[PDB]
Amino acid sequence: VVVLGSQEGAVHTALAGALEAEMDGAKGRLSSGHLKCRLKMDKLRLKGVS
Amino acid sequence: LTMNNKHWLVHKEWFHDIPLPWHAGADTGTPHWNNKEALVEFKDAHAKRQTVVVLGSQEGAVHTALAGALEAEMDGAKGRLSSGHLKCRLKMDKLRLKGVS
Amino acid sequence: SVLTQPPSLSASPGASARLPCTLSSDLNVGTKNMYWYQQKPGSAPRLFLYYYSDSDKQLGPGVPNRVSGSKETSSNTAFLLISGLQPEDEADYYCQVYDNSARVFGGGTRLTVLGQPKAAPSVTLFPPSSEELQANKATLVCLISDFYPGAVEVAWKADGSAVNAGVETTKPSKQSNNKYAASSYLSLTSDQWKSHKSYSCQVTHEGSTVEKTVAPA
Amino acid sequence: VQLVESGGGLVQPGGSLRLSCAASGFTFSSDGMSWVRQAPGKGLEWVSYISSGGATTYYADSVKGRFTISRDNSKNTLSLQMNSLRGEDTAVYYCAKDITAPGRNGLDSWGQGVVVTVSSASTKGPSVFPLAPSSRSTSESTAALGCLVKDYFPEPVTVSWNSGSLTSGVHTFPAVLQSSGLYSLSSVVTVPSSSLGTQTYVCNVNHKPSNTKVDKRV
Repeated sequence: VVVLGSQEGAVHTALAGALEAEMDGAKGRLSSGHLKCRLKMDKLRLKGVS
Repeated sequence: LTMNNKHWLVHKEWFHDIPLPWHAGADTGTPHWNNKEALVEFKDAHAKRQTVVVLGSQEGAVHTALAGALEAEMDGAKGRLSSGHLKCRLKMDKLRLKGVS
Repeated sequence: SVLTQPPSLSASPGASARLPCTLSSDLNVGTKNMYWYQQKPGSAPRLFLYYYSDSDKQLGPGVPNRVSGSKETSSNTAFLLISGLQPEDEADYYCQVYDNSARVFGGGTRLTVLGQPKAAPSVTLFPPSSEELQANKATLVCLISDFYPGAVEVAWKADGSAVNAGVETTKPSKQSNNKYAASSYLSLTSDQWKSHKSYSCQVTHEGSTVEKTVAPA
Repeated sequence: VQLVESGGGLVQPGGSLRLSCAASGFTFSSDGMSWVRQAPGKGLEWVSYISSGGATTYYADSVKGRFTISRDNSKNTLSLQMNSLRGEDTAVYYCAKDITAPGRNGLDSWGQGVVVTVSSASTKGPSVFPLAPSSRSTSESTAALGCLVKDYFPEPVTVSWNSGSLTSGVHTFPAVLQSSGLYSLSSVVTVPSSSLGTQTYVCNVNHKPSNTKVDKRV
């Protein structure tokens, strides 16, 4: 009886193509967008008219 | 082909086109590897730094690629394959019976 | 699982060509996917038609609308149909089926878009010469030239009983005047050759048989 | 879409070959693939199938235990390693997309194929024998005589008649390939019967690969 060996290279080649992103630490940081925003600058005043 | 205590019989054209780092001969101190890019990849350069990582073990990759090949072993520094098909033609003219008397 | 196709079929352009594919009782044609592949001389096979029903089908890339398919359950047979035939449609056609990991091909129908008045085959049969008999062997050669669509069947005979040993026949081959040629060989020994009073080469083409005989006398 | 096969050639009973198929023009990692055979002059025969991911493999019983199919989706290469080759394995091997869809399948696209030849004999010259009429049908005094060229190994055999003098009515036929592994060929000429006693009939066979030049008194 024998072990097959590490399947690191097998899975790494299998995941080739998808969207992926990294974390550090204990917070999963993703890299993807599509944030549909709507903003109001009503109280956004100036600094230098005078 | 000797991988690690695992041994196979391998065709030449497939062995020449294995996309892994290689060096021709035996060792005499610091062998020079070629196409080292095969097991190391750079990713996501940001203007002063690019990350680089090793790919990991290719044991399962080649063991899967070798599926169905003629297997073999090695020990005693010369032991080898388990394969047959030996066509023989034998004569027993000088073969006598013992104890007929 | 056996798919049965006629070895060769022949028709003229403008015809509604019908190429059958009988399924063995193993399968039921009405429940099967039908895949037809076209192969012209000098080319690889091409997916010609997928057919499950008149509502479930798909023609191959670049395959004209004239191509269709059908089934008949009583005879367990699938059909390839070609409306308005044309010389381009001349090729070999193979039906195929899937069955639990097995991709089963039929024998293949060699369709001949008729171009010629169906020609009469010209046959000649030669006996073994002398020089080879003294070398203890005896080979009879039967040569077929100038015949209509390249499909003949040769049967070898000896004293009335059909022989099925030492026989090798060439595939049909297009030659100079766009007609076909072939040759069948019967390999025997010198004593085998003398044992029988008479041998015959029996070539059939489109259900009409030509038969030539040769004698050791 | 292009499927280019390679890795075949002339082998001898026993031993092993490894066929490879390079794929391009489509997403290779998403399709099942299969090998299909076509012997010279014969129909198609399925060899083996491999799934898109490679988890499931299938083999025809005529090849089980001897062939094994492999995949390398990162390189877009399909493999078929054949062990213990027999004469039955002599054929053209096609690489084909064996697709899987919702209730639809098929060999969508094919490659041009690679030739694999299993043969036992090494290299052999021919033996030439005449083919006399010995019968005279006398249909416009037309008598047909020839010569058979038996048991040569390499296909190139050039046949002439009367050292190029005889060109009208010459017919050299395609060869057979016998179970012995060798080729046999015949050539025949139709000649007026008025020449049986006057014109000397001679057949000129040349087999260059084995350096044989045999001219027989046909």
